[PDB]
Amino acid sequence: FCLTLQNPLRKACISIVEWKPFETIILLTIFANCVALAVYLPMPEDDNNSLNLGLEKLEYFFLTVFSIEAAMKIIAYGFLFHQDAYLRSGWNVLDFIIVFLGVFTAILEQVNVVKALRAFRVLRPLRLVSGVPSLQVVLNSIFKAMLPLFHIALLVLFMVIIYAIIGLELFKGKMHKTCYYIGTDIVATVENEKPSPCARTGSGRPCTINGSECRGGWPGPNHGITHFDNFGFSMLTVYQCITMEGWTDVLYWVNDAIGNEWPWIYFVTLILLGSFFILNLVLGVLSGEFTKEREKAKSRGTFQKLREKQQLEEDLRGYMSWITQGEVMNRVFRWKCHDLVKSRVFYWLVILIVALNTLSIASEHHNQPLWLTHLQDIANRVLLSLFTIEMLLKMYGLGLRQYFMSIFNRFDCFVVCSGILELLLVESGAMTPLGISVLRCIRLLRLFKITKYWTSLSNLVASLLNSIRSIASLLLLLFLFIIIFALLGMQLFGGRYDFEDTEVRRSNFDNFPQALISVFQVLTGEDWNSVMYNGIMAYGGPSYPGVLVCIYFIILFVCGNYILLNVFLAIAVDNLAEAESLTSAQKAKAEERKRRKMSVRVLCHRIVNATWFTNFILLFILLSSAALAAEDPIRAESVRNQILGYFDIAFTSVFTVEIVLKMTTYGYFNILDLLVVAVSLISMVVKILRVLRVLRPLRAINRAKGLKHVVQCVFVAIRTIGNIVLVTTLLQFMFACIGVQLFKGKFFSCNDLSKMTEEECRGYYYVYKDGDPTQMELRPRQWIHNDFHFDNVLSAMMSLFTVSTFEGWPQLLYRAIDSNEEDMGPVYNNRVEMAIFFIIYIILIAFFMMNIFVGFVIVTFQEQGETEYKNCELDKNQRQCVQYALKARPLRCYIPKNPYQYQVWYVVTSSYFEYLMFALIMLNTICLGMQHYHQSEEMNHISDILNVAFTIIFTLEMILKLLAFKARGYFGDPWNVFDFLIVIGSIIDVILSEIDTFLSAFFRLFRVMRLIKLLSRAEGVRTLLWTFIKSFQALPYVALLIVMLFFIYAVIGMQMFGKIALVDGTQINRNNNFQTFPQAVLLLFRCATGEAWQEILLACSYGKLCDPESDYAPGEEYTCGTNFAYYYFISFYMLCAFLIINLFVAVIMDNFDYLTRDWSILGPHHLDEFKAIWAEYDPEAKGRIKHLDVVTLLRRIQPPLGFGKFCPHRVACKRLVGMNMPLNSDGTVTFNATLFALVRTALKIKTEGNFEQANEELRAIIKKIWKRTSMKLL
Amino acid sequence: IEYYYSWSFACACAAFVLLFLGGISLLLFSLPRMPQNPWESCMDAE
Amino acid sequence: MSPTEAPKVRVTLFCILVGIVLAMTAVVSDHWAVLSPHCEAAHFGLWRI
Ligand SMILES: COc1ccc([C@@H]2Sc3ccccc3N(CCN(C)C)C(=O)[C@@H]2OC(C)=O)cc1
Ligand SMILES: [Ca+2]
Ligand SMILES: [Ca+2]
Repeated sequence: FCLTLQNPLRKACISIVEWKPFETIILLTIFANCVALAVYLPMPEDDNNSLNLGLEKLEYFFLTVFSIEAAMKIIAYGFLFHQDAYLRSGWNVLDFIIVFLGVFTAILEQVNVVKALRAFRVLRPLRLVSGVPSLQVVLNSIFKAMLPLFHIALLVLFMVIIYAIIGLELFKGKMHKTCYYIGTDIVATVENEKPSPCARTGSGRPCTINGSECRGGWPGPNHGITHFDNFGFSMLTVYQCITMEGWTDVLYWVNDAIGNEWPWIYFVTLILLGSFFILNLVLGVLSGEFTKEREKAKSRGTFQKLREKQQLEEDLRGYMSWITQGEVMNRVFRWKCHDLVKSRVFYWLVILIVALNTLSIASEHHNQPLWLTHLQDIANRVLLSLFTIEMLLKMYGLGLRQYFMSIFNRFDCFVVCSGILELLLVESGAMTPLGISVLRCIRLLRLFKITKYWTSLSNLVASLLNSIRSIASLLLLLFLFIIIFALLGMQLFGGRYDFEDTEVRRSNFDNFPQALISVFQVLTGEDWNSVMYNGIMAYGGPSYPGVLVCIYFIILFVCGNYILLNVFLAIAVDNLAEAESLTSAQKAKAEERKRRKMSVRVLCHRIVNATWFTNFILLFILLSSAALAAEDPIRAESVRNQILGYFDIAFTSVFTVEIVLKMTTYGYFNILDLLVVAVSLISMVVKILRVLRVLRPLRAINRAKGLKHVVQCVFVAIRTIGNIVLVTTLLQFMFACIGVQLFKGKFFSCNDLSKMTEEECRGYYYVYKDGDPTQMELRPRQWIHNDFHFDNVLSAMMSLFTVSTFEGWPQLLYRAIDSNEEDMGPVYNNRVEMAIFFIIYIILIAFFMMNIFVGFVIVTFQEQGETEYKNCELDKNQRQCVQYALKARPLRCYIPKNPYQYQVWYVVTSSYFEYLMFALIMLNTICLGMQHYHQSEEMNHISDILNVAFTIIFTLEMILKLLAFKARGYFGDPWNVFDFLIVIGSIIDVILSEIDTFLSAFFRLFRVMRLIKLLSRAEGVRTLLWTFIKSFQALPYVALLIVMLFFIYAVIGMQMFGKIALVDGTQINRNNNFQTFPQAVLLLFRCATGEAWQEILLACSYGKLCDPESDYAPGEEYTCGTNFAYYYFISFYMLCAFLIINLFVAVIMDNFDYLTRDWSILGPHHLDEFKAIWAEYDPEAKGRIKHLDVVTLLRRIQPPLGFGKFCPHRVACKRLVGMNMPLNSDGTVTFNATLFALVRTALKIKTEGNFEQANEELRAIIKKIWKRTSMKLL
Repeated sequence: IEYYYSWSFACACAAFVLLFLGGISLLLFSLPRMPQNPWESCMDAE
Repeated sequence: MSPTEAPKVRVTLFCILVGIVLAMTAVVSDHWAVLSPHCEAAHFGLWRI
């Protein structure tokens, strides 16, 4: 704010004017500009209205102000080295780039007296954030957590590439055939089927439309967006499957192409690998990054601020009662109402009239009886009095000064007043036609009074409200991020959905309210592919300019779901840490209070004691189960179902013998193993006993010692968690009861949308196919009720659960926005303000209230990592680090002899060779991405040549890498074992290809799998893959509950839902079904990812028609399915979600050391580089090296462990000697304590004398003896 | 005109099912282990 | 020793030695195509048909 190369003030006075409101008169100016973009209404094909013609003048006015002021800051400074300076701060580079490109589009639009340069105009709400420096530390809290997620993002990119070149080579050009009406170009479907690929005499679906034939002139399955037949459309359709919206459409379109049995392994392996497993790494690095910063907020000063001011507040509220209870004390009558209140008579009988108010509210429903209408005005008039009695008792009988001091009594006086507001307003004839129900929505506040009865989360609800200058500083910056993308898509896509189809694309970008709703839907992830397909068909199509629209919705979905993880996860982590530590400090505050006031048989055991017997039971449990697996649902008479039915009596020989044998030696888990055979013997209603036969696996978690341990750790984690799960189900219940006041009776609708009520919705009507007004067909019209609706509290909670998950919530948003009146069909964009119900519900539940479940688990499983306390001399890192130095073992590197052979060896392992082969692999990928569909023949041959040309080269790196290591050393390094595997199968790719032309697809995949050798160099990524793959193998039991839970739910599902017929057009079709056990498991997987599971649920509920290969008494075709489907599917979604974030959190808490490593100080990545240079002197292990080597060995080490960047004549001549070391012979010094000695200089500096007490901390902190302390003490 | 098998298909599509599955198991049983701990390395002495 | 003396590697290797002949069954058996016109049945293999 000075010059140094300054110009006199005459022109420098300007600097004075810049004082306090000068910044805020132009910060007020820009909020007027943001409204000036939000009322611009985009209109198609160069059309306008009056208000956009008076706004373009306004743009000119706005531009000038920015320019005048962005000229009066470079000359409020001065010269060229003073506008050099203003620019210097990067916040004023954006402020110049906007307003210079601002006047550029006032010029070029006035020369042609363009519209893609009218979209830099949307960047001006960022100029708003440079003005408030309070938010510049908030963006820099989001950008600062992105440099750790670097090595994850690079790993997603070598999987979106790998599955693209796999999916190119297999799936290219297959999906170009559809059923067509004979001799037309009209594609044939059923009413509710989207058009799919078919095959002629293959394994695909044969066309079965009647008068339909299968031909190949078809462009693709979503107009040609999602196919696999060049590298850009293979990479766009794989990226779609990773985000898990509509991966089961790509899977089922391949099953109607090439066939049914092989392509499932592509989509399932991919989904798990790039979705359920990347999302494990993202929630580990991010979880560890938010924990290493709370330690650096512990270590600056910030702990006392939420402790002192907390305890300065509760001592302030307590010191107020020591005066104000003596401001009052005036009869016996004013005292006996004080003994009344604090007694348990009152706190257990005011909870009686809260429960009368819930039951009054939770009995509203549509078409309710006239008595229960009349009852609820009596019970409102009563419960308004009983709240008013206990307020007038409270405002006088204990004084109005204690009353106002409370946080919760402030609510009560309002509720009594706002309840008596209604009985004065509605008893007037001043009914106010909408406010007669708004004040019915008001009295819904009375059930928020029950929140006071928790008193278990009021260390979190307290800790919440301490952070609401910080909660809201993030929910603003998310809310600013939408308003750029809300308004960018009003440019690109406003108007522009001017299709001539008769279908509705309601998630469009026409207004500002609508654009905002659309942007949000793509952030919840739900159905964003439809919003993207419309943006590609809004431009040309699947062409070269039209498809770069697709990178709007990639920057939108990636970088917008990145902000969601930096807010909800962080809030739940930082806010949860305080709500726990303060409760754990109310531990130590309270137990220090309570101590002040106090102060033949014998053969049989051997027979079932032997290991073989225990294992003999297990392969009869692993076989008893897998006969339920292969059982036929549809036929109770099959030759298979008989020959598997004999195993019901063939396995209950052995499980009958053992239970008699068990009860000789003896006489909880034990009774179930009797109970399994009990059902298995009585089954030798008949149907309902087969269901209880499913528990044959559950008698296998009595046998394993490991399987008992996991199910007990899960039941621990419900007794903890089951405080949050109950509060949500209270808050779920409130929003359910608003929805019955808004949307009750309103979700009826006729069949054609012209008939508004039920009396008119009779008779028949026309439908027009493809909107041709010549191709019409009768249908009867019928008044259909919606499926998921809000009509009582029970169905309103059914609907809310689905929205909370994120499935099918836009079809409830539009059924609500279009909602008209009481018993009447819809009206287009009637209530566009009722998008706030479904957004406030989602922001509360599905992004926040749920974020406390994971945050809670992550935090309270660092308490299982903190009920074990090891307060020795050594810090855990030191101790963990120390553990390294004891338990090591050197490597083998097999440096050769025979200097012919050596002459290869140095040339191979040099980095100008590692660059050479890691360029040829990079070139070999580009040749595989060149392949495409309807390519020419001059590519067909140079495809096949380079298939031979590369294969010879990676052969010739393998003959050389045999010569240098002489075989024994080549098969020691397991990348070379994989490299041997690739070289062979690549040769068989050549030979098997040519011998057909000289006279299968699997060996084409050894051309793509050679890319995985990139992992042999990325030490930052190969460590990250190793550390998370180490710990899926280390927890093989939690991943066997999820295996077991899919097994049980499939077999019950095959049982009840197995006879639903495969009509096509519904959700039980030839791709989705419970008619085998692989079909069922696959179906369960669809629901665990949440594809259309609520739309599956409706498709298997009693009404559905049975297949004819079943049997039934005829006249009962429409009888199968059952209303057990609601219990089946809602229970499955809640158990699987619990058992997955179980397995997610357990993997984080093994890598809790890596994830929070703090790379600066000392780690094993330094300690790896010891054994690297230790390999340089011992080729094979053999213990020791010479003493002269340790002179030269030590300069090879980085100064965070070794010696500095100085010339080592001063320290190393001393530190090698003056620091103690084990003294072996003249040419011997051991491996392990050499490593122990050099970390001891870095960490744990101990003086002379502690050579045995440092073996005392190395023998009490230590475990098993490991008697090598003789070579590790001194 | 059908296709049917009671000998060769179920032996050769057992021999495939044998040899593909045993060699992979033989492969996993001579590669060392996932190192589980920051000092171990595949290919470490003995 | 420890990769080659273990019971998991010697159970495995003998199970390799079983199915080495099961292909050699199929290499001289000709049985896994049964034609049925109805007589004109055929029995196809790898050499003999
Ligand atoms: C059944 O399979 C699931 C999937 C997701 C979850 C929870 S909550 C949730 C609920 C509904 C839809 C998505 C979610 N998401 C999706 C948001 N993320 C992309 C940001 C999660 O990430 C949560 O998982 C975690 C560890 O974050 C739990 C079980
Ligand atoms: Ca979804
Ligand atoms: Ca979905």
